[PDB]
Amino acid sequence: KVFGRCELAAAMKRHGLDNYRGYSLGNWVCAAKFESNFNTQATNRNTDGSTDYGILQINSRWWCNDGRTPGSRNLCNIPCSALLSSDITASVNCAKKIVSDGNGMNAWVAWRNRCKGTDVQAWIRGCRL
Ligand SMILES: [Cl-]
Ligand SMILES: [Cl-]
Ligand SMILES: [Cl-]
Ligand SMILES: [Cl-]
Ligand code: NA
Ligand SMILES: [O]
Ligand SMILES: [O]
Ligand SMILES: [O]
Ligand SMILES: [V+3]
Ligand SMILES: [V+3]
Ligand SMILES: [V+3]
Repeated sequence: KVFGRCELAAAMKRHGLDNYRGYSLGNWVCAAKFESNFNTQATNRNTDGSTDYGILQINSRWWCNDGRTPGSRNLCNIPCSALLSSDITASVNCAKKIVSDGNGMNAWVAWRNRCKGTDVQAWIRGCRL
């Protein structure tokens, strides 16, 4: 599913991401925009052999099981395929564990490089949430 900007903001807020670990909703929408262009089916192979999955490009190196990433963990206890669902619950629940892991949203390199420090409220501006 390719979410609209406001549609994803509303869903992320309903799922508890708004101010989760202090990160305002715009941070999460911005990260999703640059990680997946709001496409739940986005997948990208990393140079290390891991794969990023879903709207928040969660990596099989640590967070999910895809059966093809040697030496990896599955800290969210889920099939990476669950991160591609039109329903963002699995991606949100796993993102909550990732963002609580110590480096906050810096875990998302696109967030650090393209959202961090910017006017992220612009991502939820005008939205009926
Ligand atoms: Cl915001
Ligand atoms: Cl990535
Ligand atoms: Cl694996
Ligand atoms: Cl933080
Ligand atoms: Na894994
Ligand atoms: O919502
Ligand atoms: O990644
Ligand atoms: O959901
Ligand atoms: V990657
Ligand atoms: V649901
Ligand atoms: V709502």
